[PDB]
Amino acid sequence: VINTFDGVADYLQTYHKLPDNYITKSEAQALGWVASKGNLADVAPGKSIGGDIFSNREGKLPGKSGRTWREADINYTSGFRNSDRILYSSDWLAYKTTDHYQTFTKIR
Ligand SMILES: [Zn+2]
Repeated sequence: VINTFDGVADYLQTYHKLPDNYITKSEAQALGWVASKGNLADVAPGKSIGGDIFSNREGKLPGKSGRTWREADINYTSGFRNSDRILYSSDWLAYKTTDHYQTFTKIR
């Protein structure tokens, strides 16, 4: 699976899509994923949560009309989700967060 900051970052900029080990939260729920139980690895082996729209309500990531922000989990293998996320824009900007969206730094 591609689930490293660099790996994912690089695949996105070239191919313009997340690698196939990613699924959105609603797709995972539909397969039996129960967030409170941390069972993703059981119902969707080798998948990580990724691809959902990220709000940017607190305007922490730089905006621009027509720009949409998405998120993907990084370094996830099994159990409860971690605090690692890659945030990528529709124009292929890539930012990293290791602390649950508190802070971000550019990686691409
Ligand atoms: Zn393309």
